[PDB]
Amino acid sequence: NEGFTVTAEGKGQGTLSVVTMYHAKAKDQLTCNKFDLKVTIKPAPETEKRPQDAKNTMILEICTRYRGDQDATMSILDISMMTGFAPDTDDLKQLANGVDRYISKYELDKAFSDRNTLIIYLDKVSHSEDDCLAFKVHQYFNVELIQPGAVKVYAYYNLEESCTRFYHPEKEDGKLNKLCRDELCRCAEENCF
Amino acid sequence: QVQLVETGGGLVQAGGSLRLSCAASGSIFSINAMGWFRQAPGKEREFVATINRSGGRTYYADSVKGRFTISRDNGKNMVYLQMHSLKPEDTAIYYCAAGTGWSPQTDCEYNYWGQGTQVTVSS
Amino acid sequence: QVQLVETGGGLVQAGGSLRLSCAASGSIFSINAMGWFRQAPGKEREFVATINRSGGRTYYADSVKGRFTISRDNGKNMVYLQMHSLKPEDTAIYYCAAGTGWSPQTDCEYNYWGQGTQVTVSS
Amino acid sequence: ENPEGIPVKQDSLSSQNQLGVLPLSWDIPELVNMGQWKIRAYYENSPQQVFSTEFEVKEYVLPSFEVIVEPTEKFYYIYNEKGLEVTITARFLYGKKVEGTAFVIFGIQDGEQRISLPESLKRIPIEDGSGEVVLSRKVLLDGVQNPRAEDLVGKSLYVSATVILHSGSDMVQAERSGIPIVTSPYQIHFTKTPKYFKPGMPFDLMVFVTNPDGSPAYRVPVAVQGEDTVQSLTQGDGVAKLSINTHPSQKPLSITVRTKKQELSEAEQATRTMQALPYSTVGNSNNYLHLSVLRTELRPGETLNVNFLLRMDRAHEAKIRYYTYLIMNKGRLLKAGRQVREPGQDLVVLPLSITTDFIPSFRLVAYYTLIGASGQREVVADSVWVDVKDSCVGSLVVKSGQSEDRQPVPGQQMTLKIEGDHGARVVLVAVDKGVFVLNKKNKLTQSKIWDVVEKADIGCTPGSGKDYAGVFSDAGLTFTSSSGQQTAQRAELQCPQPLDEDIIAEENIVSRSEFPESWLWNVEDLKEPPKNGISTKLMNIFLKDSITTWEILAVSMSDKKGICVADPFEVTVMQDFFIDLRLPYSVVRNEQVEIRAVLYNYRQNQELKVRVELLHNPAFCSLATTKRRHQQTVTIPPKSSLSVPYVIVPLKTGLQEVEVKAAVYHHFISDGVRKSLKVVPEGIRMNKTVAVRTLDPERLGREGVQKEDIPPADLSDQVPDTESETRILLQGTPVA
Amino acid sequence: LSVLRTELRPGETLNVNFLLRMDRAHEAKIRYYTYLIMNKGRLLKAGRQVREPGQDLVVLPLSITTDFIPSFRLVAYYTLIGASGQREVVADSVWV
Ligand SMILES: *[C@@H]1O[C@H](CO)[C@@H](O[C@@H]2O[C@H](CO)[C@@H](O[C@@H]3O[C@H](CO)[C@@H](O)[C@H](O)[C@@H]3O)[C@H](O)[C@H]2NC(C)=O)[C@H](O)[C@H]1NC(C)=O
Ligand SMILES: *[C@@H]1O[C@H](CO)[C@@H](O[C@@H]2O[C@H](CO)[C@@H](O[C@@H]3O[C@H](CO)[C@@H](O)[C@H](O)[C@@H]3O)[C@H](O)[C@H]2NC(C)=O)[C@H](O)[C@H]1NC(C)=O
Ligand SMILES: *[C@@H]1O[C@H](CO)[C@@H](O)[C@H](O)[C@H]1NC(C)=O
Repeated sequence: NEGFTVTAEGKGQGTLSVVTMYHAKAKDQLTCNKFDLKVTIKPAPETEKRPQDAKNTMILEICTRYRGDQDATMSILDISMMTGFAPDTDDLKQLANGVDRYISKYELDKAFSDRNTLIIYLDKVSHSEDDCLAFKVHQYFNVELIQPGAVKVYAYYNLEESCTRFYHPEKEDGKLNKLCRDELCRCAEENCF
Repeated sequence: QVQLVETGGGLVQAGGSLRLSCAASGSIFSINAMGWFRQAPGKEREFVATINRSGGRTYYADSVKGRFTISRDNGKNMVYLQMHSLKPEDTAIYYCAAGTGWSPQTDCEYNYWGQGTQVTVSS
Repeated sequence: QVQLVETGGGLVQAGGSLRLSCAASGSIFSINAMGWFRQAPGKEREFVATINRSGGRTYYADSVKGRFTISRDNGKNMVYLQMHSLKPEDTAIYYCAAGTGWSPQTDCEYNYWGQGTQVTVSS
Repeated sequence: ENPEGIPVKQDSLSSQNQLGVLPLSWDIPELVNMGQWKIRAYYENSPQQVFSTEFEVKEYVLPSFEVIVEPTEKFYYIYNEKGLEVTITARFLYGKKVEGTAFVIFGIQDGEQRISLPESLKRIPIEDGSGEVVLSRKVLLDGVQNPRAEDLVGKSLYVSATVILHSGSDMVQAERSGIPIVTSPYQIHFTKTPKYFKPGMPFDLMVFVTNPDGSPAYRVPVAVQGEDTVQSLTQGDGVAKLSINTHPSQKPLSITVRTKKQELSEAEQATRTMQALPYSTVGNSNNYLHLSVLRTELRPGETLNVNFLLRMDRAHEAKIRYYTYLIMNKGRLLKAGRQVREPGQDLVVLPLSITTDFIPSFRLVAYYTLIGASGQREVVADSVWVDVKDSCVGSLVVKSGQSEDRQPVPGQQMTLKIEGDHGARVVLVAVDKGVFVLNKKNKLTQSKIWDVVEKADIGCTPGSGKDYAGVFSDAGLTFTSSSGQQTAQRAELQCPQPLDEDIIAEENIVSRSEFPESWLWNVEDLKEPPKNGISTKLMNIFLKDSITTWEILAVSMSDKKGICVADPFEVTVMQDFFIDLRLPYSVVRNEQVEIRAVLYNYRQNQELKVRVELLHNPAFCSLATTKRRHQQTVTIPPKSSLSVPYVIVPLKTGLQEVEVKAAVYHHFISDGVRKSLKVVPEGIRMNKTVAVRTLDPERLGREGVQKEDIPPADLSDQVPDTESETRILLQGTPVA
Repeated sequence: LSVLRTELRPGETLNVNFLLRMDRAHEAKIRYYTYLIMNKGRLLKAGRQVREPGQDLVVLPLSITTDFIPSFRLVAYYTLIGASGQREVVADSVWV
């Protein structure tokens, strides 16, 4: 990008159109422009209602809302669960029996273990009220350094304009710690000293 | 082509007796060998027992030999395991299986498999 | 497909040592597992040893655990089995087998086989 | 050129001693439009005939499977009360069934615009690689705002199926369009039929019966209305022959053809009507030539028998001793000959040996001349358009040089056998089939070559014409005589429209690294001695590390035979256990993303305890354990897949590498996938005009020149440490 | 009796060309050709093909059904009154 010189000589008429393509800064773009997603995980204070006596047993609540003038079509909640964590199959069967939430048959006859990824098909997402669903998750094996799980909501006709939120019991918004300054970041997930 | 369900799993104490059944949907008379294979938590699926088509020849693995018994019944198309004196290390998932009789102590010729019953022993 | 010969059998005294050579005609570098399988007189052809594609994983049978050693050299397609401290129950025909790595302790996936050397240890 | 239309690359090539093939390459810039880019090539001596192809430029990643949306019939009967039942067949690229969930929507394509039916949206499961859905009839009537069933005829139906995998790691959108709404399952066409008949002769209706999308029909009985005995049958080329008898009077013949399919009602039979005009003799002298060819379809190498038949008075007989025949193939004269006709022979038979240079079709034009009919010279002609079966002039077959009893493995040397003509230059490509999942159109086939040739012929009308000048003009000829008989004026270029246990360190995994979307860009020469005219070349290619189906397309280019596009040869590469790293295309820097490693296990009986591992890359931020590499143990059930998630925060701009290694416990196998992904900074690509100026040297500037100073770009919203591309356009303004 | 087809099958249509050599002092005395099909040693289908005057050749489309297996002799004839005044029968036959 510099100043250039043009010598136009001869006889006739011409058009000089000069356009610079570049990377412009995006403002007020969190890339969740079509969906609003609030994913919370809370420790269950009863500590007695489970039958399988798991170690931690938190409760995951997902509140999705559509951005626009009308309700959305059949959307998808893709919940990739945390390390060592499995969803409770009774609340899975209760959410499958709802009139707006479909949970597929392959994900229900699967075992309580080795099911770390879940798909929930919503029939509609409201644009005025937060459609909220919650279910219990159990720690089926305790591990060190629990990976933060993800919940991604998207309509069926677009992989983009989705909303991917992250959840973790000890980190705010499920985000890994990083030291960031003037768009330069270093991974602060190491030990302190 | 058979379907193969098994019942009889559960939670027993140490030294007790347990009684597993495996029922087949199709014909059992044309199946040369049928076996039981267990899978430990954390280990792979190794051999436990197998029975002949006529019920005459039995093979057991060398940890269950003096205390397990496999027996067939071609009338109602279904097979039994009987175990006495259950060790603490026998908590497993037990799969019934049907195969052609070639190498009956290995699982790679058992073409048709069941879904497993959980056997838990308390000690 | 490969052609597979074996060299290094014969008369060995008790408590001695042996070294063989499993020579492959073709390329060894796409073969996931090769194993040594012995055959006693009047008995099966059961598992003795197997080696990985890279040589980093060994599996032995239970009777041969502290005494046998399998090595692989992919430079000239040669698999070697070494015995120390022979017992007279190792009198067997030893074959070398190429298989695709699936269940390497059973002979039912080793597709390519040799002819074997007779190894007689005397006591 | 871009979708705006401006040429961004201009090249001057010469095909001298290249054997007709010019390989070329062009690097796409990163600062680029998205859409249908075009390649326009033309000869230097003919700079107004432009040969073009299209390629899409889009930000994508390759899909893991294909979706075939097949309706039960290739149309929609409007009175079918069962609705439109379609079947969604989702199949993996390596040939496995897909368990998943399909979202299927329907819509009306009304011309160039389309409207959806939002109450027709169905969510169905896909089990064993197939699913079925029905669009009901009443949903189709209440979705369309217009009343009645009869106004839906002519408009088409389209169905869009979006298939989600059960892991959710991949989805495929596939649209089946152009399903017409018809009142009849067939269509009658008179396009291969002559529009002119000789009165008193049989007229050979060459009736083209088609499926309503455009595919040719098969075994469909058709019949002329009013002549119930003439019931023919539609052959494999889609066209049936009906020879009817014409009365010897100069009247137009109104021919109505209906289908006679037994399983339909009388309102479902497709009809069409043709007015065929009589051939006009000169001076109404009643002299006709009839050119009877009893043809259905011809392979080259066979023969046909042209039947010349005279129709004239015996007072001028024994003045005709020959019929001149000419063959028009590919718009030029292929073979011209005479056929000797001894007097007394009303019919003579000439055997045409149909060689391989008669592909795709030819026009037999025949004539004679006669002087003493009424005192002046008379030329009487006929012509017939005969269709040869369209194949290659030579041949090209690509298949497996090895036995192919085994299934190939990634990295395995594979032997490709190419059988073609002697001395032909064979060019190859091997393309991942997910590219054909994303974009299927604009592929080089042999049928595309023969419809390029068939649309560039100079013959307009098949068969005969109005008079002899009409026969020669419609055949694509000029006949001129010394006496004065000549063809009429042709002056248009176109035809007129009518912990521990380190199992990953023990197994020394080298990673599957090369994943090209296209490879084998090779040029070969078949220099082997031919066996019965076919040269066979064996090639030892090395297969790339993608687990997919490679489609190999080869074009042979021979000096005596020409261009032959082979049938595509499919090589399916598949393991029993593998890793599919489902990376996205681009990731915004300093944001948290989750990537998926889908481990596939395809054993029929045994489950797999698989230790999987993400290698530590310092470009990404992740969880820092005491061990720097991040590994876990999963269990995969048999004939199934498991998705493993990994969260990463990328910190460096550019092509960063992600490596995932997995090894199976108690089994002597492993896999490892290393793939690179683009990390972009947080901004958005956004164009800004520097200037628009009008150049005029005689009006602006001084001394005959004009100095225009381009300023540097005044961007203030630019991302720091990023590339920008300034595009200069000069255009010549037309004056009138 | 021109039949120009290589292989015949049931369901197909065979176009039989009826060509006539005759002097036109006697024309329009012939208006039909009588055709007969001989299959398996007996008559299967007998018919007339109508021929208008001025038609030098006509085409009879025969619908080859499944009872024409294995072969058939198509036999055609016409009759006229010649210049000598007697009845003259002209016949031809083909084996398909
Ligand atoms: C223009 O006129 C010339 C001369 O009549 C034609 O050239 C020659 O045509 C004859 C047949 O008319 C060809 O002979 C054939 O050759 C093959 C192969 O040698 C042989 O197997 C056959 O038995 C037969 O003898 C001859 O090759 C050909 N010569 C050349 C140089 O082409 C020519 O075909 C005419 N062109 C047109 C469009 O009519
Ligand atoms: C002798 O003369 C009789 C009548 O003059 C001929 O019989 C007719 O044969 C045709 C077939 O060639 C029959 O048509 C068929 O009719 C059935 C229904 O009956 C229909 O389903 C078929 O599609 C076909 O149209 C016709 O009915 C029959 N008529 C009679 C009165 O029997 C016979 O063919 C002549 N034989 C010879 C050797 O010429
Ligand atoms: C330039 O930007 C305008 C809007 O800012 C957009 O509509 C147009 O498509 C862009 N042109 C190109 C070539 O990207």
